[PDB]
Amino acid sequence: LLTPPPPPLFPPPFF
Amino acid sequence: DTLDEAERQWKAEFHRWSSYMVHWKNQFDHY
Amino acid sequence: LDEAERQWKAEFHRWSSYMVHWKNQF
Amino acid sequence: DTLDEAERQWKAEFHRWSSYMVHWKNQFDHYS
Amino acid sequence: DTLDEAERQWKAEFHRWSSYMVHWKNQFDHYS
Repeated sequence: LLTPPPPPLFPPPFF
Repeated sequence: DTLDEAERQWKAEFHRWSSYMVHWKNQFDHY
Repeated sequence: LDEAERQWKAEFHRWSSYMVHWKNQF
Repeated sequence: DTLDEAERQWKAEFHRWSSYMVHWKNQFDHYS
Repeated sequence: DTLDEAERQWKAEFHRWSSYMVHWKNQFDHYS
């Protein structure tokens, strides 16, 4: 079985 | 507003991801 | 934003555990 | 702007992430 | 400020995320 999908996409910078 | 767009695009990508996440989970259980 | 970036922190966790359980059986 | 620049780094990582998703789903559909 | 603080925490979490990306890419290419 292959590795799970890549990690959840990181949120846009806000500051 | 660019800032609003980024947030929007970011949120838009979640459905697919969660879906691959769930599909992989299932296939994982069986095997 | 926070709420969405709060659910995220939680999805990353979930992801992390999927990997933990992956490298294991492998 | 320091945010713009960070917005750029994010976009870059965003693009690389989509690629990881394309390759990953493909490899996945083939295994089933 | 809360914003300098936000900037700090974002950069830190980003880079930490980018590192799970590299680590995942690695495990992914090896699997194949």
